Amino acid sequence: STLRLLISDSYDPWFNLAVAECIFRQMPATQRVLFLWRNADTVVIGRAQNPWKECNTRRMEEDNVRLARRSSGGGAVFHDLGNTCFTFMAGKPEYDKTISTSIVLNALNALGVSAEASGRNDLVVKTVEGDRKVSGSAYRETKDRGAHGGTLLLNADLSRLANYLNPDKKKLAARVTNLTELLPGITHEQVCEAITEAFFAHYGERVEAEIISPNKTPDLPNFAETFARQSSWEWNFGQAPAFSHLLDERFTWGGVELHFDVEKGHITRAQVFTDSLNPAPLEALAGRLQGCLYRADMLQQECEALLVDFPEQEKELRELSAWMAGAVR
Ligand SMILES: NC(=O)CCCCc1cc2c(cc1O)Oc1cc(O)ccc1N2
Repeated sequence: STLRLLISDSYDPWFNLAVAECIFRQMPATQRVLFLWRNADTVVIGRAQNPWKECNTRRMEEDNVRLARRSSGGGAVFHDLGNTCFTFMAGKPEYDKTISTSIVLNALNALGVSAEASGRNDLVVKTVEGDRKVSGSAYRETKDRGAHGGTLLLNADLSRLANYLNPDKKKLAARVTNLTELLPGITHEQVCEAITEAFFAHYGERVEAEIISPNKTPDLPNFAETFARQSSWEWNFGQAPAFSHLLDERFTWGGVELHFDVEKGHITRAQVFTDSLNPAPLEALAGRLQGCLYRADMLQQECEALLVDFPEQEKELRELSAWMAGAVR
């Protein structure tokens, strides 16, 4: 058919995320996919974040919370079973982010809630007490496809993210509602059905649900390998950075932490972390700092030898250099 419907029966965040990843990069862009899942207690971090800084790893071990690193940039989110997650994927040029949005909107209204889009990534429900945000989401796009992933708040414990994150000095000095409040009784199963029907209605087509779990791996290419990597401690946590120097700042487009050693006046190793949505140029910068003379003018030279390779991140990259120029010497 033209449709693939995947329902996870597993609360394993590394399995669920593994599926979202295969859908986006492993699957062919021939079909249209809806994946619905939920996670047990998990902190999800952007791919370039330092969880040893971002997260209270000790409290996470105690209270039994998993850490998962996603392949996209950005900052950290907390998930419990009170979150219902979705991902839509469709090949281009026929796909756009309005389609998935309209489907979730459809399901929410069908469920009994007066919902509409607020800006790009948010869905809000209209209330006499005002707009309530019930859903966050993110969009990822390719030459051949677009993907829309997000979470709905059914009965999430909203006081939990604080327990599992460390205070970020420079970030601080730089509404949200559960559906069970509006629909007492709402459940994961009901939301999944409603989104599924709205999915089928829009496309004018019906497929059977492919129920998937680790006990029973899904019909996806290179999944075994993707799952093995996603659930690996080396990927999610990785070794903590142990460097002598640290340059850090909080910009409007993300925090940056530049760790490095200096020996004989030159950088002998470096590592960058960020919650930026586009870490790639920061990664490239770290690569170019290897062996660099530890001097302001020099840090700029390497940081502007990339501007040509990262046109879309021009502004940022120069908030960067102008920062290294005043932060070093
Ligand atoms: N609220 C924040 O600080 C998030 C900033 C980054 C935005 C972003 C978030 C997510 C994202 C992409 C993205 O660009 O993908 C996600 C996948 C997931 O399973 C669970 C959670 C996420 N979250």
